Amino acid sequence: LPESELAKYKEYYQGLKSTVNEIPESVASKSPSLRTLHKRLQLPNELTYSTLSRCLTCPSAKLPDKINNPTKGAAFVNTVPTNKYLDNHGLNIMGKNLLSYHVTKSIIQKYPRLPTVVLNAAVNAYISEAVLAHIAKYWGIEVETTSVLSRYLKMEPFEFTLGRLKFFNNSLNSKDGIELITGKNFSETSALAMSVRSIIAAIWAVTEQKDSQAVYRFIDDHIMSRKLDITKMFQFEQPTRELAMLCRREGLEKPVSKLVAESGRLSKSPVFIVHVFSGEETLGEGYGSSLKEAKARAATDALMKWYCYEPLAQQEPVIDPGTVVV
Amino acid sequence: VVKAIARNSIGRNGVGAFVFPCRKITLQFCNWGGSSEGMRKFLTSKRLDKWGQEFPWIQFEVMRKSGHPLLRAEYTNGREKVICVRNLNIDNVENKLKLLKDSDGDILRRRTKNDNVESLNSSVRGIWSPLHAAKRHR
Amino acid sequence: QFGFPKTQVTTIYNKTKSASNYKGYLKHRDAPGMYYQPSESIATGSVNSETIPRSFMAASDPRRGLDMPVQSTKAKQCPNVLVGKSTVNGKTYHLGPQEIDEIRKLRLDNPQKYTRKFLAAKYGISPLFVSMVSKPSEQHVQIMESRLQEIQSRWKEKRRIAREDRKRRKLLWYQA
Amino acid sequence: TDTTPLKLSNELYAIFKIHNRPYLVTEGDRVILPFKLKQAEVGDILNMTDVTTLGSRNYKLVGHPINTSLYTLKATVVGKTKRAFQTREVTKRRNRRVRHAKSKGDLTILRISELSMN
Amino acid sequence: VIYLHKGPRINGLRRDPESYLRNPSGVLFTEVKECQDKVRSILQLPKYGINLSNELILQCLTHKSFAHGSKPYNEKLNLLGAQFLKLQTCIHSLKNLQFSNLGTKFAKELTSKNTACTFVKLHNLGPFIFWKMRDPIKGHINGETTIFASVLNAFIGAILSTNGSEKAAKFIQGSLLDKEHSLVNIANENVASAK
Ligand SMILES: [Mg+2]
Ligand SMILES: [Mg+2]
Ligand SMILES: [Mg+2]
Repeated sequence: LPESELAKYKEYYQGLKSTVNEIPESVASKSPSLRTLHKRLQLPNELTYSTLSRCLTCPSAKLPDKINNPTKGAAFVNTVPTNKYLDNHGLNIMGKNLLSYHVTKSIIQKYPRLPTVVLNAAVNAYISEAVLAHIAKYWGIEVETTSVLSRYLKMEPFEFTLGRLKFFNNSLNSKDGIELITGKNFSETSALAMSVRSIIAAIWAVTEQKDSQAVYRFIDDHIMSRKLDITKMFQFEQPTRELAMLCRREGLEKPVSKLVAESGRLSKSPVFIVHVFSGEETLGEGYGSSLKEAKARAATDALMKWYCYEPLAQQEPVIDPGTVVV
Repeated sequence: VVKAIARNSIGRNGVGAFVFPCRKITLQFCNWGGSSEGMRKFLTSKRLDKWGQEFPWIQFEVMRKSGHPLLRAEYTNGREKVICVRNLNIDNVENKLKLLKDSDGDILRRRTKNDNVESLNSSVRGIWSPLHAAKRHR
Repeated sequence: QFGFPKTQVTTIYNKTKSASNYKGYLKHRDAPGMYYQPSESIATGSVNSETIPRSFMAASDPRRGLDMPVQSTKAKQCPNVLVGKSTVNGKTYHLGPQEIDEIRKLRLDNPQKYTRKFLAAKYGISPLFVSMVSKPSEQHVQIMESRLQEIQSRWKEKRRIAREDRKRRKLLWYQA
Repeated sequence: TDTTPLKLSNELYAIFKIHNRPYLVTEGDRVILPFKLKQAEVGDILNMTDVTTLGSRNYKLVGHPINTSLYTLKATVVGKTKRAFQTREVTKRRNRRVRHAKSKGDLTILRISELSMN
Repeated sequence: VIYLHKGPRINGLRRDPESYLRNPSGVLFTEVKECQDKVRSILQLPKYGINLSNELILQCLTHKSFAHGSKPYNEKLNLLGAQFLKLQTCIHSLKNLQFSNLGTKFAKELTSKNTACTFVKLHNLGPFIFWKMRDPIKGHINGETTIFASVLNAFIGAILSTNGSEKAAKFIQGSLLDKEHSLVNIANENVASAK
C-alpha cells in the first residue's frame, strides 16, 4: 500500500481544525473572500482579517445525536468543531445589543410619541432576524455547503473555508421536500444574522477609542438607511374615542366631526369629506364613501398626525407623555 | 387602541453606504480548444492582475473546464450573468468583463416611454382631488 | 407669514380640455424665485410637516409660527356629522350611586322589559352609559348570541360574502 | 430669496435636468437614465449642478440653474445595464427579404442619496 | 347634581379628580420643585453635568398605573433606558480584549429588574414615585419591584434624551462604581448561589 489515503485525509482534517482553533492571521490574509468582504463594506483597517473570520464562525462545540439519524432526516458533515474561546457567540450578543440601542434611539429621534407597540414593530422591521439574514446575503457572506471530505478531495486550502460562514448546517435538510425541524442553532438565516451582528461588534471593538461614533455611522449607512413607511404600521380600534381622550389630556376643545364637502350621495360610490374640528383648528381631514367611514378616517388621520410628528434637529429633544389610554 | 401591523424595511443600496453590486467573477477557460484562445491570452497577460488591483471588492476565480470559455459573474441580489466568450480575442474579452462588472445583477426588462424614476416614497404633494382643487370644474 | 407669489400648477395648454397631458406642464416655465403652491389634495394619509396642525406641534417648533397648515374651512358653517347628543348639549353627571345600583338591579332582573333604551328614557342618560354601568343576565346574552347565529345561518351565500367584504373594507378604513 | 419653508419641511422633491431631460425625485429614488455614462463609473457620485425646481407640499423654489449654494442633491451611480433585447422586423409588402433591426439600448441607474437644503 | 364619586368603586362613574392623584406616599400630583431637587441630589446629576427639567423628572418618577396614564406616562423612556443600560453593562463586562464574559449569571443579575428595584430602595427614592397599588396591603406582590426598575430605566432614558449618549455613559459609570449598582449585583448573585 504505497498510499494511505485515510491517513492523509485525517492529517488534512486535523490541520483544518487547528486553523479554525487559531484563525492565524497569515492564513486569513491569504483568503480572498474575506479580503473582498473587507473591501466591500469599507471596514476600518484596525479590524484584522482574523477578526472577520471569527465573525463568520458560529459556536459548534460537539456534534449532536441528530446526526446519527440521516435515515431520519438530518446529517451534519460540513462543519468542524470550533474553539470555545474563539467563536462569534460573544460578539454576536454585543452586536444585538448595539442594534437594539441605536436603532431604537434613531426611531425615537425621528418620531417622538410613537405608540410603544408601533415602535417595537418598527424596530423589528429594521433589525428582525430575516432582514439581517437578507443583509448578510447581500453582503456576500456565503455558507459552507461542502463536506470536509469533498473539500479535501478538491484540494482547496483552509483560507477558503475561513472565508465561508461556519455553523452546524444540515446537509440534506430539504431533499425530497422533507425538512427536519430543529432549534435556532441550525438555521441558516439565524447564522447569517449572528454574523452580521458579529461584524458590528467587531467594528465597535476596534473603534471604541479612536472614533466612538464610527460604528453608529456604519449602522446608519447600512441598517438605518433602509426605507420603512411608519404610516403603514398603525391599526386603530375605535379611534374617535382615543382622539377625544387625547384632546382631553391636552388643552383642546372637544373634537367634533363636520361635513366640509359632499358629492354623489344616493349612489354606489359617494364622497364625503369630514374634518374633525377642535374649535377652529382642523385636527384631521377624512374622506369616505359613507359618512361614518369618513368620520373614522378623519379620526385616524388626527391620530396619525399626533403620533408620527417628526420634529427638526434644531428643536430641543421632545419627549411625549406616552401613549393615549382608553 | 393602537395595534401594530408588522412590516419590514426595504434596502436602498446607495443612500447610506453603497455596496458594490458585482461580487465574484469566474474566468472559465480550456487548455485545448481554439475557441478559448483569446481567454487564455487574457489570463496570461497581466491584465487580470491590473483588474484585480483596480477592483478589490470583487473576486476573480479562474477555473479550467473542457467546453467553451465563460465569464460567469455573481451579483449581490443573487442573480448570475454568464457570458460565453467563444472565439473572442483579448480586447473583446476584456470589454465583456467590463460590461459584466458595470451591470447590477438585475434582469433585463423592457422599459416604456419615459418610465425613468422608481420610488417607494409617498408623493410629497398629495394625489390630486376634485374637491381640493384650486380651480373647481365649472 | 410669507409674501410669496402663489400659482396653480400651470399648463401652457387648456386645463379644462387637456389636464392629463404632461408635456404642457413641462413646457411651462415660471420666473425664478420662491412660490406658494397650495396642494391640490386632501391630507388624510399624509404625515407631512406642512399637514400637521399647530396644536399637535410642540411649543418650540418654529413651524408653529409659520402659516402652512392653512385653516381654509371655517367650523361655523360645517354641519355636525354622526355626533352623539352629549356633544351637542354637554355631558351630565346627575345620576347618583343609589340610582345606578337600582338600574343594575333592574337589568339583572328583566332585560326585555327593562332594556337599555327604556333605562335611558327613565334616567335622562345614554344607552351606552347604561351598558357601561350594568351587565345583563348572562342567559339573555346567550339567547341573543343564539339568535344572531340563527340569523347568520339564514343568510344566502352572496350575502355572507358581501358582509365579509364590508368587514374587510371597515378594517382597511382605519389604516390610513 | 427666503428659503425657510423648504428648510423646515421633512418631505422634499427636486426636478433636476440631465441633458435637459427633467427627472422629478425625492431621496431614495432610482433614476433610470436612458444612456450610457462615460464620465461616471459605478460607485461614483454626481452632484447635480442643474436643478430646475425644489418643492415641499405647499412651497417650491424655482429657477434656471438655481444656486448650488442653496441645496445639496447628490446621486450615486449604481448600474450600467442595457434594456432588454428586441428584433423588430422590417419589410415591405411583396418583398421576401426582411431586415431584422436589433435593439438593446443602454441604461445608467442612479440612486438619489442626498436631497437637502443647505 | 354634579356627583364626582369618591368611594371604593362603582364601575361607571367618573371620580373626583383629587381622589386618584394622590400616590401611596400621599402627595398630590399637582402639588410637589423641592422633591425634584432632592431627587437630583440623590442621583448626583451635577458632577457629570446632567441638566434635567423638573417635568422630565416627574415623568420618570410616575408610572402607567397612576391616574390611568392621564398624566405623563414613563414607559417609552424606560424602554429606551433599558436598551441603553444593557449595552452599557455589556461594555463594562468587556472592559473588566475578551468576549467570554457576556452570557453569564452576574451580567444577567446586573441587567435585571429586581436588582434595579433593590438599588432604588437603597437610595431611598421610593416615596417620590407615582403609581397605584394593586391592593394597598399585600409588599412587592403589588408589582412594586418592576415599577421601580422601570423608573430607574426611565431616568436613564430621560438623561439620554436630554444629553447625547456620552453623558449618559458617564452617569452609568458613576453609578456602577466598585468603590460605591454592581455591588448590589454581586450580592444578588451570591443570594442566587445560596438558593
Ligand atoms: Mg384636445
Ligand atoms: Mg411592388
Ligand atoms: Mg414581406
